[PDB]
Amino acid sequence: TIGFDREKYIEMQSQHIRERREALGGKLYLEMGGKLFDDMHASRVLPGFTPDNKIAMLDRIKDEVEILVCINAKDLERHKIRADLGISYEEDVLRLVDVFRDRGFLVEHVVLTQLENDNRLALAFIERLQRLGIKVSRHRVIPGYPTDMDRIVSDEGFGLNEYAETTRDLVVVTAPGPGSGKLATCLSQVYHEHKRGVAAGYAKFETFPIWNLPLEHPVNLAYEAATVDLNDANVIDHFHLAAYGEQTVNYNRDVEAFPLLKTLLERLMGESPYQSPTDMGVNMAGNCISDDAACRHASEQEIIRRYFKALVEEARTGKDSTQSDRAAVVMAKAGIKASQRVVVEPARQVEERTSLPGCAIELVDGSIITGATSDLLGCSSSMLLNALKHLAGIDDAIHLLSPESIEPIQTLKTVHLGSSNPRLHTDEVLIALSVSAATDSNAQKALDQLKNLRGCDVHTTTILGSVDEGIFRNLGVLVTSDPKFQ
Amino acid sequence: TIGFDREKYIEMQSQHIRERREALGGKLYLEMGGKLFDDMHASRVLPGFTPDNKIAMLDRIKDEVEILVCINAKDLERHKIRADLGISYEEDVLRLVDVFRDRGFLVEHVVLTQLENDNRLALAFIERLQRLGIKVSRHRVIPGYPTDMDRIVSDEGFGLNEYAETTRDLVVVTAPGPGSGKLATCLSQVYHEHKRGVAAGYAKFETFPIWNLPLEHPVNLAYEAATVDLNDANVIDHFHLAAYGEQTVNYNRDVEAFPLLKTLLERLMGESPYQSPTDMGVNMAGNCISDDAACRHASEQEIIRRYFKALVEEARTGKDSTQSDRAAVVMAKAGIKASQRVVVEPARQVEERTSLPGCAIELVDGSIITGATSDLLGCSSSMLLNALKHLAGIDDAIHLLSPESIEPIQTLKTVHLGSSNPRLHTDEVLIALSVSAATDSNAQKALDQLKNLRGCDVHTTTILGSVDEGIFRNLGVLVTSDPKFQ
Amino acid sequence: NTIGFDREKYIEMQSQHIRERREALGGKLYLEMGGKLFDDMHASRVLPGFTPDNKIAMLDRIKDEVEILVCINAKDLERHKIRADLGISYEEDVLRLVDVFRDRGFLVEHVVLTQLENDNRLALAFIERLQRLGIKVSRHRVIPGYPTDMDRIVSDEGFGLNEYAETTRDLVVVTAPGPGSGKLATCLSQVYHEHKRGVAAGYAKFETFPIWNLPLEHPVNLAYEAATVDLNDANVIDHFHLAAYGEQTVNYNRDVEAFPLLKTLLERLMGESPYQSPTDMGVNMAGNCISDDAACRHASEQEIIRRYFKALVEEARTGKDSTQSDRAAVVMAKAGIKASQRVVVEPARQVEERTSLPGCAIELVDGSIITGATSDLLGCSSSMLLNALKHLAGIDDAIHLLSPESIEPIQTLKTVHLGSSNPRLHTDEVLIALSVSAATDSNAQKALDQLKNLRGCDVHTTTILGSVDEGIFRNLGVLVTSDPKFQ
Amino acid sequence: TIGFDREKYIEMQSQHIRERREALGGKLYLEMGGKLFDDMHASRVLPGFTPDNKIAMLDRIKDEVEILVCINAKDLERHKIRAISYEEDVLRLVDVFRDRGFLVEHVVLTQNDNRLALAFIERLQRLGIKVSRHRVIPGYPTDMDRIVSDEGFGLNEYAETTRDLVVVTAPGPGSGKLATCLSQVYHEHKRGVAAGYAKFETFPIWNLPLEHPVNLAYEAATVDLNDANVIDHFHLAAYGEQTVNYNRDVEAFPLLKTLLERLMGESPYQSPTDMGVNMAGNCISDDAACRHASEQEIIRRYFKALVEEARTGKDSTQSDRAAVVMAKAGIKASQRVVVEPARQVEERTSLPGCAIELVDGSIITGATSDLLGCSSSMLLNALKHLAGIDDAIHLLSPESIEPIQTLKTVHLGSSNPRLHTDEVLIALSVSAATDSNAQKALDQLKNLRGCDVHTTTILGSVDEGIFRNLGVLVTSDPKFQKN
Repeated sequence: TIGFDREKYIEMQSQHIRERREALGGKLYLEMGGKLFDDMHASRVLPGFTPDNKIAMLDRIKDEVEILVCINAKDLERHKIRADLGISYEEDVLRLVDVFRDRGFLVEHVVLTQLENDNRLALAFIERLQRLGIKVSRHRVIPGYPTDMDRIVSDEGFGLNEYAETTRDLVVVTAPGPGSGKLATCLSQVYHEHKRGVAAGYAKFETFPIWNLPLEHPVNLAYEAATVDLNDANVIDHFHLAAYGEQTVNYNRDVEAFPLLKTLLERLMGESPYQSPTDMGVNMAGNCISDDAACRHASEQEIIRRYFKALVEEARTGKDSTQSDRAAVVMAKAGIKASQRVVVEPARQVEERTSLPGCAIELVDGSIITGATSDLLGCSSSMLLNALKHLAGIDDAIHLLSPESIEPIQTLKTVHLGSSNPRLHTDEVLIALSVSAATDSNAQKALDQLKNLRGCDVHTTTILGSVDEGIFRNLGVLVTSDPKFQ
Repeated sequence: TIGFDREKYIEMQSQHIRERREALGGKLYLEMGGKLFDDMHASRVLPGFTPDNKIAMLDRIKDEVEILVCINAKDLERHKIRADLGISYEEDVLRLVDVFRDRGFLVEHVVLTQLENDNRLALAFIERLQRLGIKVSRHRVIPGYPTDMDRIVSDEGFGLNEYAETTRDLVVVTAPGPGSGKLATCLSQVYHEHKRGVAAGYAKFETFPIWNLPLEHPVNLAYEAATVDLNDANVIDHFHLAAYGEQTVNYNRDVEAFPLLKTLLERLMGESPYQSPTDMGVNMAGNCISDDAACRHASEQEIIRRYFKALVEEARTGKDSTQSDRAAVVMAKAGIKASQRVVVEPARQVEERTSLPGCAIELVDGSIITGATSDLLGCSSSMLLNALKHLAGIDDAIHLLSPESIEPIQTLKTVHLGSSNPRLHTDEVLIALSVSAATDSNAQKALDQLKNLRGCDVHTTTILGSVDEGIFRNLGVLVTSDPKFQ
Repeated sequence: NTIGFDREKYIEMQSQHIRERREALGGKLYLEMGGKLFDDMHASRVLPGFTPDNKIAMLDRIKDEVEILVCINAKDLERHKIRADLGISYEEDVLRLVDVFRDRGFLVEHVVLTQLENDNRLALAFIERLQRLGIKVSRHRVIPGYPTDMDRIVSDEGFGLNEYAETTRDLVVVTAPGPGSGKLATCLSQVYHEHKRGVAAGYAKFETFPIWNLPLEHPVNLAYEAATVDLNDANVIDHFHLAAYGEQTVNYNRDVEAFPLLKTLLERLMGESPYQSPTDMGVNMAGNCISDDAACRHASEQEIIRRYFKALVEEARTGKDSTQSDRAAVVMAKAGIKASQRVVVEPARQVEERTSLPGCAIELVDGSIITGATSDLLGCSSSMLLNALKHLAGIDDAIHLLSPESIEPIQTLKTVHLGSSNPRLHTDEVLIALSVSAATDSNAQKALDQLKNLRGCDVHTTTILGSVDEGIFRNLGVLVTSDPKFQ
Repeated sequence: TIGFDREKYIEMQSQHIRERREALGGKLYLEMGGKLFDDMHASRVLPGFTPDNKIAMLDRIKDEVEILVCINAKDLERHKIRAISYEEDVLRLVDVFRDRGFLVEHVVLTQNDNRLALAFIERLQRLGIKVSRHRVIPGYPTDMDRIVSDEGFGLNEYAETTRDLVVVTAPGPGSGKLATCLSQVYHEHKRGVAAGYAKFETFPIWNLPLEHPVNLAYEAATVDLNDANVIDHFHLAAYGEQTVNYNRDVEAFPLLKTLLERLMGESPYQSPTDMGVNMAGNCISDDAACRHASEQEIIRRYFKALVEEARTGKDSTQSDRAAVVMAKAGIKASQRVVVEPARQVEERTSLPGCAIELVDGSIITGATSDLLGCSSSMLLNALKHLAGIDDAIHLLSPESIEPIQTLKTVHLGSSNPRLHTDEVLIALSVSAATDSNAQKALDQLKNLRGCDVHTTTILGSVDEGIFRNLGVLVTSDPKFQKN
């Protein structure tokens, strides 16, 4: 079931953004915190929110939007790798430039922040961006930032930065990751705009946490589960509560950094338009939840997944249990147990009764199908075949794997590869199923059902090898594992 | 000036703790967070709270109290030191026993926590404790702490720990500092006492932050200025707000650790007596403010002092400005500027017009007295003599330093100690003053006033050496400094 | 597969020389046997003719004169210290050592628990598990002044608190799951307990590398330095041996620095010092059994190159600085070699330069260089394998051996069902497709028969291989190097 | 006692440098590794070697040499330091060399568009030093084709050095001074002028045994793990004679050797030893005096490591290493002659103890009393002995002591009224105006330079400062006083 109104969000969020820039005098510099194109978390947590949803929102107001990309000069020189896509910050900029241009957005400004020694790596980067039509501004390390208010709002502070001559009244400031100077750029650009007589302002866009959902709401709790540091931990926005008497949710980093930002905005704009970091924000995501219970369920399931993710990561690295302990605190605050992920206990029951690794899946149906380790099959392979048989309406005692589709694999494994265990992994079972599908109707009926395993939850009692992890990712199944090896 | 009722505090706090044990069955383990004996911060921040005020509170209920002292075993084999006193954690345990026994408190238990039997330095400390007639209980590392509730509340958890055979019904649990396992000791004791049929409970005692003072109160802000960690930053207690609808102050570390703590108390006691970390506490200090203005002023001044201490500390070590920036945020939340410390600008004016280090003091009187660098005197030495002259009513033109006292020190430094800078530091000026006082009456009257420099504020435009900082420490003078060397 | 080490001479010589050492030390010897015992793969690649189990096969000549003793640090039990080479604990490694030695009929009846104290109860749980398995277990304690205080150790307060192991055979080989199990300290204790009993006993060490009678700059010794992560096991000239005898020998930092302090410890337990150097202390004959120096030199020079690339890749995977690869590049210089001299390197990136896609190359046992390029159907490693198997089997290069009856169901699975726009086949699924093709076609069967002849062959790839392909090359016994680059 | 011939070093070392350029055709670029001014280590280890002995060596051939200073680009921006910064140290080297009258007109910038590095060029030219610019090479040691070409050494600006003996030095290690010499040799060979390279360093000494106390003392003075002395196996396989070099240079030699085969036609050197020019060991006059002094230094380094580990809370890595060096020399910590007398005082009194050894050889001790700290007691007793004053004489007047103690107790709230080193010396100075004995004692403060001291507890900053000013070498047992 779906609990987020995608279309309302596109209309409401983009309109709120437009309303904010009118209130700030006609031009807006908007800091985007987080992922713009691939927010899989938000898609699992707010069912109906597409991974691309923030981009589809901007798409509605595309003709009023400019994209500006920030990048730290140290991140160009350290060759800082972004963990998600596995590329350098340098390459991630160019990838952001053309992907926005693919979908028709105006991108003509890259700001190079924290520029120290000018360098040769950076010189080679400026001209590479000049050939692609984009003008690149040089921004400096501002003396006495963020405390020396007199120095900052002066030509000895923000005046050191080259002003990016933006064309449209709504500038969307984004970056490969944190530490890129987005806020600093936004505030610098506002300063220069005020020197030009152009009334301008700053605001922030972030999907999580949701200011107008309770701190104890599963959606907000699931965000805490998706985060590493205490800096990201949700708190009551005490600035908002002192000013208005209304309870809202922000987080440690932005609450800690607000008082210096408020002073900074006061000097840049006469008085501050914001009493709280809640006011500073622009997020309409909470107003577009169309089924609260569905989102509660979805994000409670996200929390449990995060706990097992952390345990498996800790087991692989040999790290202490910092991350899994934090996720357990979140579980306690949500009032949920790990048993509430319905594939956990049946998978363990299989391992109990067999003394061998176990496995369970929950179909779209709702049915729990398990898998067990045998001579022929590993438990995940066994789980796959059993699930495929169930939603193909195939009888439980029907074999759908030819002997001559099995023999060539096991012969290779034992005679040529020297494997003492002839158990088939998830990849080799699927191959043997696909070979069986040449002559068997049952096997073909089974194969056609692989596409229906998307979004389904799986628990295993042991940590999966690289092969099984691969296949389950390709089919789009969400896997958790008990943190044990084989 | 006095803004805190010491006597009311001793009555109210002792009574509230008594109420807490009666409400919890009749036996209480009370964790004492913070300095117990020389809480200088509290004395500056709450004029009327004495450095020993917590002990004077326990003195009211001396015959009902036992002291239990915790020490982490892993702190011994790192030779962890208490930076305040310049002694090891190991020597501080022996100190805490001695000073408590001198005041007539019953102290007979030391709990050594996190003990692994390959720690030869920790077991050497055990026999060192046993020969002085101290009972030593051994506490171990609990696997699955703090998440695995079944493991913790069992024989494989708290049942691993030895039991402190406590005589009195109110057990005050203290340590040389954080990480000593006070809380775990309290909870282990409750487990072992419930097994023996005795009703036992846990509560916490901390002076700061003050739960019933607003988050934006200078007293609570001063505490934030005294901290070096995000973990200690003040947050609204959201558990308390959700449960009762009343706004109270707590902080990150306890708020994050509360959900697992609450569950732990339920398993230990049957049901939880506490819906919040606020409920868990016992602090009554914020009901004992007799003058709000005096406390506000005192703690505003403290915020500025902390800001200058961080700036200096970063200059000595070469660290970045994280801590001083954090104090500036607190200055912003209090709505105060560094200039509100009255000794800052006069000291700076002395430097601005001499091109040499300057120095200023505020006497109890309110008078601002400065000192300048000369051929004979460093600026702090010069400031002292000027201040002593002012307090004693000695005319400005009078030289209270005979050339028979000055000459031997100069001849020692240049001829024998080979320094090229012959000007005197504060210690050698005070020696010269004391030598002069044997024959001169004015010098003796000046010496008499050193007494009255206690608690006065000082600013210098240059960082002091160890000697000068030592002398000001002895005289109880509160020194700040601009982050520059000579 | 060219032989440069005389393994029959070694089994004769080393056994005779070890036997000659105990007779010169009285009649009893406690021999410290460090390093890899059954699986010395490094020594098999560096000294061609040396079998991985050559140290054990040496003892199998004299097995009726040999008793094995297994040491274990008792503080590695509570710590749960694991041997990284296999994947089990130091506890279960002791049992794994006992039955693998009893397999070859060695008399094993003694286990020594060093660093034992009464406070450890998992340690005492292991004592009773071992007594039931049939072995006598002796208890060894901690010594407060060890090793720097000579006075406590000798008399009672040190070795007097250790339990004596009543060994039947006159040569006792002292073994442990890994470094730091008190194997040296056990050896010295048992000599003391037998000199108190009347029997003249002694201590010696069995190390295979570094080889003492080859020069410091010899590629064999250099290969061992290339194999070292720590800098404490760096090869040095034994200056003690140079000062005492005038002959230049090779030892290493750890034993050389331990020697002053250990020489005083020998005198107090035996009377005089039988050793004037760590070289004297040793017993290694492997240097005297090189039949072809040029073969050993070449084989070890190739090993150095392998270590360089495997460091580069390890740094590329874990995101670390170039510490150990720069170190491995220095020993490359000392040998006077470069990465080009691994003959499969330039051919592989010639493929990459002319195609702009990942490249790959193998050297066969016959000596030929067989390359592999990335096509639409195949990965470059999969391509290289099919090409190499064709050359080995005498099959014409124009012959397709992969039947589309075997190709299609994999391809159809990957694209329609798995949703991958990468229709390329890795080495595993190619070997599967070759196995299915072996039914209808006899050409695929003839290719599958020569996977056997790939053990020992060198491969270079221009890209860092995945887990699956590297698993397949390990299983085939193929020695792979890679350039530190991704696709 | 003197075991090193100072004047002989000045001649023989400068002469050997001169002969090296004659063997290498005519012009020499000479790398100076290590401390050039104020080498206090070499002064203690080779008694008679003055701290400025290397500067006085160059001073004899002043009119034949040119000082060239190297600085790495990366050392500027991180504010790289040594106890001020690398920033002002090039500005401090140049103006201190010209004081004695050396020719300094070249600074080479090692390791393009930089904001503070283009402005550092203009700082040099405005105060009279020409500057060459040297770039980073693709493949630093290994790629032999890229170095000896236009693609590497061809990129660098040639330094127009006047004199035929160029002393190449730097603020510290890793400044690429070796790479400068090799580039300069390349640039002159293209100009027809024959040029060459050699390395100058004092320690380790090549013609002393590996385990000689002097060589061992250098290992004891270094923090890095990969800085051990080794036998020069290159020299051993080539000439058959046993020689000492170190890890860093022995490791780096084969790549340096192929680089010298290209940049000079034939290989000039077969060893790191050959590469060297050191004559220090040929100038030792009393081996036993140098053996004794460097053994004492080893011991000092051990105690210094122990005290530093106790102060900082660090692991015992550095002190264990110095214990290993002691054992390599076969010496105990007790063999610092003032160690045992000092802890005998602590054995009897149960209070911190103290011992000095005078230039005489006499061991004078000091004890904790109600009036005096043991360091202050030891001082007065040592000063009495040196001045020929009887030990029973009180050289401190009651009117000098009283005002200090009254200040500490009555006014500065102390429990402990006993006098520290600085306080006893003020009292002695007050007493010197009235008493001849006190003045005769103060006179003797100059004769404490070089004297060894062991205390049983770690000294405070005040007491440590006093002994520094006097030039006293203090060692302490890693214990603090009871608080």
